[PDB]
Amino acid sequence: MTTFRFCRDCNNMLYPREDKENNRLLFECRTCSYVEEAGSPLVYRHELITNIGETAGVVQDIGSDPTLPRSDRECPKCHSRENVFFQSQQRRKDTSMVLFFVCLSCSHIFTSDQK
Amino acid sequence: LEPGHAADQEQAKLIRSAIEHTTLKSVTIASEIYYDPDPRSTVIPEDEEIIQLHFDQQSPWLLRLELDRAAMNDKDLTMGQVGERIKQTFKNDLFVIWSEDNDEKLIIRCRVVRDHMLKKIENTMLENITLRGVENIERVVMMKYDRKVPSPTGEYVKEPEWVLETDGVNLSEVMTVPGIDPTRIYTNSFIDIMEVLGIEAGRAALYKEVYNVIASDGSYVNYRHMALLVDVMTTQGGLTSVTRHGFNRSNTGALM
Amino acid sequence: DGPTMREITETIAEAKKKVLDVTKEAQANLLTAKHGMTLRESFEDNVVRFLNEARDKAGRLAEVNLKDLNNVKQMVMAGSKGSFINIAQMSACVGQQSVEGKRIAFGFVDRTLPHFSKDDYSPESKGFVENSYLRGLTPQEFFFHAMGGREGLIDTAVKTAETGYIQRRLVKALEDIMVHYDNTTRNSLGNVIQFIYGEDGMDAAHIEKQSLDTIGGSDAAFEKRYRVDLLNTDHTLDPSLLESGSEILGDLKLQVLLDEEYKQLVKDRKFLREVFVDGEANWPLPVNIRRIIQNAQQTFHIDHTKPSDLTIKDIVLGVKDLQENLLVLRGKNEIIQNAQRDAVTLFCCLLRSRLATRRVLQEYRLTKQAFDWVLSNIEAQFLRSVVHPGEM
Amino acid sequence: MDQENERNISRLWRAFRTVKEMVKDRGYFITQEEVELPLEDFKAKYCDSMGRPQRKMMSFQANPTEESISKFPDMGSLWVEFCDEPSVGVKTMKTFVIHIQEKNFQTGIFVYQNNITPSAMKLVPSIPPATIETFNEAALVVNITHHELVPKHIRLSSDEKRELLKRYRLKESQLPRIQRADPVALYLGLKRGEVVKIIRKSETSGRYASYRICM
Amino acid sequence: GKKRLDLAGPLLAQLFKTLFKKLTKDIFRYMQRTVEEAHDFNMKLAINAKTITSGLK
Amino acid sequence: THWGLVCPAETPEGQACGLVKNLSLMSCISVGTDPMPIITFLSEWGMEPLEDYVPHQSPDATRVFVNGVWHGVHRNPARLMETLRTLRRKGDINPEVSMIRDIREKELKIFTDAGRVYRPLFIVEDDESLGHKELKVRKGHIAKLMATEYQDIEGGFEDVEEYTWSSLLNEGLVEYIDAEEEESILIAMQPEDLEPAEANEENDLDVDPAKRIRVSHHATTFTHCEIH
Ligand SMILES: [Zn+2]
Ligand SMILES: [Zn+2]
Repeated sequence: MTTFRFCRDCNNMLYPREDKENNRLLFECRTCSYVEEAGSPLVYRHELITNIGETAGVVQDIGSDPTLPRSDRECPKCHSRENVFFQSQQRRKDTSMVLFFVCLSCSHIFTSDQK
Repeated sequence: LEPGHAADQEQAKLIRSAIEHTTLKSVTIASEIYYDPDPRSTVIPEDEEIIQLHFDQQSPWLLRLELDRAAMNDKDLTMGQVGERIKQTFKNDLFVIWSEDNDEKLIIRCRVVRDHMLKKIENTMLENITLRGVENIERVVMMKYDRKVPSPTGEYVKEPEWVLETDGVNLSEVMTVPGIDPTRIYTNSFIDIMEVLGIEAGRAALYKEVYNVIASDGSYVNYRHMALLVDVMTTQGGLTSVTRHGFNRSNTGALM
Repeated sequence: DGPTMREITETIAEAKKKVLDVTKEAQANLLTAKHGMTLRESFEDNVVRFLNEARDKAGRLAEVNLKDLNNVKQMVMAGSKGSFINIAQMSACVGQQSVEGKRIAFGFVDRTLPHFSKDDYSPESKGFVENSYLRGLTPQEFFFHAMGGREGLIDTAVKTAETGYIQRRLVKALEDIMVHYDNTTRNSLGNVIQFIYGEDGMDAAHIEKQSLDTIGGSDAAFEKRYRVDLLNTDHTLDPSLLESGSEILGDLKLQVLLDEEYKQLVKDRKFLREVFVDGEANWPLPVNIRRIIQNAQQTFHIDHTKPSDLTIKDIVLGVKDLQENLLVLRGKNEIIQNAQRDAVTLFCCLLRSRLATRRVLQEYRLTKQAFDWVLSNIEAQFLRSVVHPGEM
Repeated sequence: MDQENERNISRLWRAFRTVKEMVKDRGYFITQEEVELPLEDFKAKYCDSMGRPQRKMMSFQANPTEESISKFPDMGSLWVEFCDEPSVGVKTMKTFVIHIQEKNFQTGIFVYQNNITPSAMKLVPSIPPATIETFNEAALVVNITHHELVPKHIRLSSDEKRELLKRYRLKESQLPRIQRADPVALYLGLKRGEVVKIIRKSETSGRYASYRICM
Repeated sequence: GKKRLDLAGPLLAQLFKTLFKKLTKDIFRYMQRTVEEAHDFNMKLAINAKTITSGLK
Repeated sequence: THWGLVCPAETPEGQACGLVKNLSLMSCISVGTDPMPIITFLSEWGMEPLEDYVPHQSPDATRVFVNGVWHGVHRNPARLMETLRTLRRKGDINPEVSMIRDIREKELKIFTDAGRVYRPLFIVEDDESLGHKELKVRKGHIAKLMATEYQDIEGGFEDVEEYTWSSLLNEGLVEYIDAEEEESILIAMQPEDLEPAEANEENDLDVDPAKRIRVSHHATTFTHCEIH
């Protein structure tokens, strides 16, 4: 379930069900009926690998960290000669050693994965 | 490996098809439980050409698998083989369709005809549906070792050969795999050595393990001491641990 | 001297450049991962291999530069104290500090020390000491060395207790094993755990490493060194070797004895090849034949020029009598006789290898008295090398 | 469909070869030619027209008088039968047992395919004075005694055991013990109280002989 | 950064807290006993002083 | 994390190795302070209470923790951090109080309890006159300290009113940093690393071959310097 359907009335979420006679899947709440068409083919999505370009929260204050190393990599868009780079934040050995560069002038995140 | 096909990289790679490549979870990227009451039609435009080629029988629920490029080498691009394995493992009324390595985006369509029943069957297909290999094995590493094979002219020469190193202990089934040498297979675990071999073989394996243990410090110990130790440890029909539950539970004097 | 330190610094700089290149390649995802391990493990293995190779090269250069009058080098040659690694760490460069078999872990958030930047995989930040003890250590490498020393001290402190407990358990397990007067090892209950001590019945302190010449070598070399024929001329025996030269030729009894000995020798070679698949020749054996023959050559001065007095029949009969005279069991029944016969197979093979007719008549040129003395000494040493019953 | 059939045929051929080797080593009469038979004529003389393996491959022992009868005069004949059904129940082995009784075979060997029931195991030790041995095809695919770590095992007769005990002045309990469930013991069909002679290579002496008693 | 050192601060604080709890229990027992007649704290704290000194020592 | 707090290579050898530790020199332990003034300062400067805080329509809010207790959220963490640091350096807040800001985790933690171990450190600030970062302490403070150290032996008049360590703390030249605060600061090994960032880059210079070879001056964002 990429998204969770919440009942308009009350605040509980919606169980999945099939109309059988109408041959259309519908989402229904338990406190109240709230019957709708539920036009969404997504019923369940399972993930097995880390998302590409996970990066981090990249708050606007990322440039105020004195411990972040600085480099001279060229910015693809604003062509600045300054940025801060850090490795992937995934906490296992499956992740690679790629570096994510963040420009402090235009707040653009570009990686060094030339490949 | 076999003595004939000893220095053959291709033969070693082919024999390396004994590591348990796990279920699709080792090659899949995502799983879907897309709902589509229409049997012959699907809302996804991508999964239409294969249905057109193909076309208690209607399955309102559809299950999809998406693999990656890791199947090209680890799974040697086993496009239809995984589908056949799923068919044999599940059978019953499981409708599974696999792309024949034609489209770039490979979809493994699955269906079942009689929403929680799909979740349990997907979970079971996720972890305990083996495609190929030997259980209790997760990593096989090939190495090029040298053996002092005597020369035909009489002298002793170094003949390089390929040696497979495994991180699992399933020698009961590994010995039955064709293409290997069952008379030279060795395991560093002596506990299960006598499960398939004799007690004398277990004693020999234990002695070899002890000798390997006292090998790195450079100290040399006479064979008689270690032989006596392993003979004491294997005086009965099984391993006798040096602890309160091993040699202690004997018929010797209570005072001693 | 100056040039040696310059070369050491150049080697360290080259290693650092190689490490930096490896890091740059890995950061671009252009580095392949070795099968059986992830990218991080392969990268760490490459880094530590490069650092260790650089340290070894610098140490070797420093050791080579040192003169013969150096006191540390003089102690190293004698072997009383010191080693190559000590000289390396004291003069050229200290090795990379490792904890739990890996480099210095990120104690802080993606940092080793507060004085470094985040995500720094350079060798200096991960615990590489590029300095030497004589030169001095920076605070960071000083802390890394302190951590390594603490880890070592903790390891020894745990290990001494663990090995003490293991030794106590092992002593308790085998505290009642006896070698009895029947040359069998039994426990207190009388159960037999070994029908003969050490599978040969020989004392450990009376065994020396020796080389078996039959197993090694080539077929042609073995035939040249052992095969003797008195009829043909390919492997004929020089008549000047013994006083009976030019007369033993054409005989039949000597020829059949010689071919029987050659057949026994090749059977022994086949048996040794079957026993030792790897073909190792240096194995510990009770009696040192080489020392005995050297002593018998030093005494009873050998002219090396006059013909020998030994005959083929005398040598063969003496060897057979010596083989029959080796007693380790002293039984009368068939079972004990078979056990005694097959408990000295290796020693019999060694004796046959070292007391061949060609070897005696060519290399170990002795007289009849010298041969008898050798046989008597071998028998006495073998009988004195047997394990005394009643030993723990 | 061909891969599974070929794998089953190869496994059955290997199991048959191992069974023949076991029977020959037990002291019965098996020709060396029959021990090593090619796969092509094995499939020609067995299986069926369509290639499906056939379990109607049974052999009877002979107990040669050259050395086997001389050493053990109380040795009879052995019957080896391969079960056809996948999972062996109670009825099939009941038919096997009454067939052994009708053909008064001294020893009978049953080779099941996948699994056997505890009741089936209980049924086995009920035929005196005969013996019934059960084996698995997976365990019989590879011959254990051909391994480099397994030394030679030779069974000792009653006279030889008595002579050894008298010469060494030992009791039955004063000997190394080998479990009755040991793979080598099952290979040799050792009974309780039997003594087996073991010859192994040593790095200090050329040959070494040891004895173990089945318990 | 997730560990603290206990100097001669909170340790003595806990010791004095336990001693004062024992004191409160003892003085409450004495007050309950004295409901019949009279209430003097001059002698009710001899055991107080004894306990406070003895526990700390 | 034991750098500057416990002495390496000091623990006794034996069964107590690594357990019995001795404090390093120039290391102190906090005694504890009530956090109520800090809570009032946080509330006055602008800080949304946790009662009315909703995670929706506020993804940039940073949680504020005082003594391990969540009190609310702040929309402008950087200015709050600067104000708190300025107050601590001015003596309004007790120097033993440690304030840590997590940029990525969006968390601000303030600790005023006891048992924490801290060590003094120099403070590096940007100097626009010199065009590069420099230590806040200059030669005048050193001269005053030396004068007041030499004055007590021979006595004298009031002099500079006994310029001492407390004066250094009040002036903001030296501040206390504990283990938690060390996680988000950059420390220079020696004041010689506070040279201009270029430091004559790409210019070969001769050095003593018998001296220690060191690598430093790789960062231009130093915030603190080791005293020694
Ligand atoms: Zn509702
Ligand atoms: Zn930019």
